[PDB]
Amino acid sequence: QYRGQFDVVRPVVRKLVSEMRQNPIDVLYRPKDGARPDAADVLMGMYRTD
Amino acid sequence: FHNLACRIAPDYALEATAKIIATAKYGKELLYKQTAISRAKRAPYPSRMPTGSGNSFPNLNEWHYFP
Repeated sequence: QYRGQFDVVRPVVRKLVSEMRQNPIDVLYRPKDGARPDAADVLMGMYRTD
Repeated sequence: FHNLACRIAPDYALEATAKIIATAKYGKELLYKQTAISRAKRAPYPSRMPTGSGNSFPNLNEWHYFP
């Protein structure tokens, strides 16, 4: 017997993905309440790199 | 033999009694009953008719209409 596939879930999923795919979001590494301002850049540069 | 009775009764100048014609009418239906049920049968899907994504193993695309 026939079995059609007329879903409506996909479009929702597609939409949701498309939204998260346009708001990348990555790491930051802020220094710290005590540390010197130029603390992060070293690590961050490394992270960004690989 | 009830239906037989009705058919040959005119040979002997005779109208078959009611109960007989009734039983003949009744009997003749019953003969065909089990046959009628056998002869029901739904025809297959048409020449066209999509195959259906839900149905796995494509075989003949759309519907066979002949198989």
